[PDB]
Amino acid sequence: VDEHKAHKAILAYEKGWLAFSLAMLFVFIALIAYTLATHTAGVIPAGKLERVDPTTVRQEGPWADPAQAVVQTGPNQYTVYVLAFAFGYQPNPIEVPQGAEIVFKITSPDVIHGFHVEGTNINVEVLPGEVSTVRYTFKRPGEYRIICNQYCGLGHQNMFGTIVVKE
Amino acid sequence: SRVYEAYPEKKATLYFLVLGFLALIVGSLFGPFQALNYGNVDAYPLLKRLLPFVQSYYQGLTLHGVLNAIVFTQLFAQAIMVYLPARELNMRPNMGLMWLSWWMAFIGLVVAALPLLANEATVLYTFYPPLKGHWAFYLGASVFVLSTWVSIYIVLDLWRRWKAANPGKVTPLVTYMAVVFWLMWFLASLGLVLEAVLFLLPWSFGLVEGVDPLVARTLFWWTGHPIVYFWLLPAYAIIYTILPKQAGGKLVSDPMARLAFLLFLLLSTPVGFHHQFADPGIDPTWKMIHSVLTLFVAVPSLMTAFTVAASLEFAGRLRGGRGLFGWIRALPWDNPAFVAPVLGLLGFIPGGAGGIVNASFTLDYVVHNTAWVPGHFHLQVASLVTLTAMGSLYWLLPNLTGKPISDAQRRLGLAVVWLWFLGMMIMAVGLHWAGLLNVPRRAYIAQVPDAYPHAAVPMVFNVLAGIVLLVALLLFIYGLFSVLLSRERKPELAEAPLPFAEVISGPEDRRLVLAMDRIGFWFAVAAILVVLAYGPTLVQLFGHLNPVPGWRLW
Amino acid sequence: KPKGALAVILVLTLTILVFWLGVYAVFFARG
Ligand code: HAS
Ligand code: HEM
Ligand SMILES: CCCCCCCC/C=C\CCCCCCCC(=O)OC[C@H](O)CO
Ligand code: CUA
Ligand SMILES: [Cu+2]
Repeated sequence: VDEHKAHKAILAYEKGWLAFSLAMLFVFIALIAYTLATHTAGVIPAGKLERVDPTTVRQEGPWADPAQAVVQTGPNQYTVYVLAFAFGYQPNPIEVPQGAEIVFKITSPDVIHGFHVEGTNINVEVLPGEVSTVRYTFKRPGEYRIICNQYCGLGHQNMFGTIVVKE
Repeated sequence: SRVYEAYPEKKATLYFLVLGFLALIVGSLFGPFQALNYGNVDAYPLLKRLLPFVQSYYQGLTLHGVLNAIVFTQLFAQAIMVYLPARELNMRPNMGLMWLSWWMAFIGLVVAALPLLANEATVLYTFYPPLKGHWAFYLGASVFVLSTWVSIYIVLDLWRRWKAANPGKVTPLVTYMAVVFWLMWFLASLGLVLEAVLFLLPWSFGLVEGVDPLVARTLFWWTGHPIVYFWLLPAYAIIYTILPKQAGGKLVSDPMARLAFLLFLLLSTPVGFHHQFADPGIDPTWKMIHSVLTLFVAVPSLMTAFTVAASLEFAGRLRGGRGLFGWIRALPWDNPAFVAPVLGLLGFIPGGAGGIVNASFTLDYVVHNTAWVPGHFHLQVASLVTLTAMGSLYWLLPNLTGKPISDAQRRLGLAVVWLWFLGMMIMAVGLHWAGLLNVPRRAYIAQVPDAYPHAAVPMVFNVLAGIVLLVALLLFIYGLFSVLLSRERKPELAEAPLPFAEVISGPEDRRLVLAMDRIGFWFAVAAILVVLAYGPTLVQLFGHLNPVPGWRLW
Repeated sequence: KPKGALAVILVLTLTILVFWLGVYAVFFARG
């Protein structure tokens, strides 16, 4: 009858919707897996735990001299040691060549910061005592702004840096 | 009243609801000022003349997040998911424990509130170390949240007293929802309890010198995902079991409602790395595993969409609506208890779509920590959950107090829910669009007025929303106090039954309900999924602790 | 048949697809 007809017809269509639903979610998983097998995957932070002492990173080791923070580690590869701190980035600016693989190694001497490079997929949290490692290749020369996008205290809204990508 | 001697659970429920709506009012006063800020308009000089204890944008944002997303939502969950099962079973909760629950929540709130008002815990509702708040904040928040463990016991007690008196009977539908809701929350709560007892409390008291921020975030987001299902499920309970009656219809399936709730018990907790896609020192394989489980936790809401839609269509046809769209106009759009949750469900369509993008691992690098994320979650908690809670006052407050709602109060209610809904949709456009233009969340951007020139158009939307939602808030305050400070009482409305829906039954129903009634089995499975999803990363992290000093940067 | 409920899940499905393919496109443009 009409309530029992309704109920049978409602459940029949709900079974199809649920099968379509799973099919769609499975296609999204396939399209995500594809991103993991391309160069676009370098913006995923390294899983390795790489521990540092935030109390000495400004006095000893590769963050202590910002003018020597850009190191050639490969024939078309540079590693950049970046400090995010209350309230700025060192070095400033970061100067790198177009077309090279850049390995950013970012740490904090104080609180958590963001490292978000406007126009790119570089978007990583920076934890004191830990190194966040991301890689990217800049295809276009010019100036790219670094935005701090994790609340770090009262100076947060003014915490900006600069990458200059040279031809 | 003779009412409260027979049904004292009515007065305890009322104390939860009112304390929650007071928290919502105070938290929401900061909302319009934050929307004006995301429109490049600095109104904080004016707010500081009216509330001179406010020292900063970020102290306001801390009060906003804590009072709206932690305090209001918890106290609503505690009111609905203890009272509705009690009334369905026609049984009295342990009133000693129910009053204890309330006093824990009230004392936790007062203790946490003190350092928040005095500018000693401007760390936001996520309180990520090494930003170091006052010990009273962590202690107060700890006690507030643990009040829910008493809630859990009260409902498990109700269920086992009913089962002992009805051997061989299946759990009734509302009590079933509340049981798997409270068992889910027990598992969910353990991350934050562990973060508080092992780390934040001893650190805050000066008994350890530092905390490992990667450990703290990992334990936080154990609780931090499922707390949003904790906010949602009491709204879903009303939308499944009460809204169909208010629409003029019936719930079309008891089993597909139970199954949605069972999938939330299983899939709500083991998902938290979707908040940690951009964190160092978590293996990308585990991030992919959490992103797949996150896509699965969407399924019970995709199912809810179909079950609810089919039940509203049924009600509309029974009320004489014809064709593909005439069922919509036949629904009772004059009844605020109907309109509020339905507008909430409409905004939840784009809200849910944003959630699925956020879950998809590498796509999160586009949106993480931008204005996109507040755009997403205002459609989920600030619209669906809050509008459902506002609508429930049209049937729940007469049922607890015997105070009637005038025709004039009804019409004012309709204006409030329409303006709240429209303001949230307008703000959603502004924040999603600003987010795609790289505008950060959690930022006093009105203090750097030339930094985001590309966002001038979406900023106009955020100004409009701020004004519309300011008006909605003032009308809501006036309406709520007109009903609570009204002198007229009619005790036969306090004795009336709750408007529970009837269900359409089918031959299938009995065999699927008894498999889902094996609650001990399904709880075991949910617990095992948490161990597998978290255990291997936590042994990694705890093996390699790197605690760091605390900072005050405000 | 629940034709009204079908029209609702059609609009839900199109919203999900527009959101998801739109952001997928942005991710590769920024990549
Ligand atoms: C109540 C509160 C919330 C709900 C519900 C919610 C749902 C989801 N979320 Fe979320 N969320 C994320 C993923 C999801 C996913 C996959 C879902 C899913 O559960 C959503 C599924 C929903 C659906 C698939 C919608 C179904 C539609 C329905 C049911 C409506 C039907 C309409 C009808 C029937 C009306 C018809 C009637 C007529 C009359 C026509 C992710 C990542 O994966 C992040 C981190 C992002 C980052 O980078 O920080 C995130 C961030 C947040 C934050 C910020 C935390 C912070 O401060 O950092 C909050 C507060 C929040 C709340 C909530 N969120 N979320
Ligand atoms: C009049 C109502 C409201 C308006 C105009 C509004 C506006 C805003 C805005 C613009 C933000 C973003 C601020 C930023 O990122 O710097 C925000 C944050 C937030 N809002 Fe609302 N809001 C309102 C009501 C609510 C309600 C009802 C809830 C929850 C039930 C809520 C929960 C939140 C949360 C959790 C945050 C994030 C806090 C954080 O990042 O630490 N809001 N609100
Ligand atoms: C009944 C029908 C059954 C079968 C239906 C299956 C649907 C297939 C869906 C997705 C294709 C996945 C292919 C992935 C290719 C991605 C290519 C891409 O996105 O390329 C742009 C980018 O520039 C590259 O670097
Ligand atoms: Cu550094 Cu915000
Ligand atoms: Cu989550």
